[PDB]
Amino acid sequence: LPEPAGDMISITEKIYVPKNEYPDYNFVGRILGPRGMTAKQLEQDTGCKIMVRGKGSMRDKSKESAHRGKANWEHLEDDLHVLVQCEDTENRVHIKLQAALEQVKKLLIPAPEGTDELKRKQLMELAIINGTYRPMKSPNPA
RNA sequence: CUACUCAUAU
Repeated sequence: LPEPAGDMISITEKIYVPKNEYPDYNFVGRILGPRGMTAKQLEQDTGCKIMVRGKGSMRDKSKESAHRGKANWEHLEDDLHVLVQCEDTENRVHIKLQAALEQVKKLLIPAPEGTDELKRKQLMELAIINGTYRPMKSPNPA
């Protein structure tokens, strides 16, 4: 990285999810991961702040909101999107911003089921965390 | 064994 500039800068980028090509995919679960752990690993590695929401944050479950209590995203009238905030000097705020949005885009391009182990391995640990895991079964055992 | 993941935030 280059040397610091004269003052601290702050900026953010807004990038919508390409879910119009993956209408059966759940990006909010892929970017945040189990218990939000993947959201915390991304924001510490890129040094940028992660933000994700859309019509996936709806509370149509009538007994559930899946977004932890109340929120401030207005009437959630917006589609699935990603936001990435960064703050540094005029010489480093851009390098970290561009690197952070590089990680999100590669997560907006997942693969079909049985070909994307990066989300199947998150679901195994999610199932140890809530205690609902299953060992599965197969015919003609032993 | 692909358990569907909810972390942040004007």
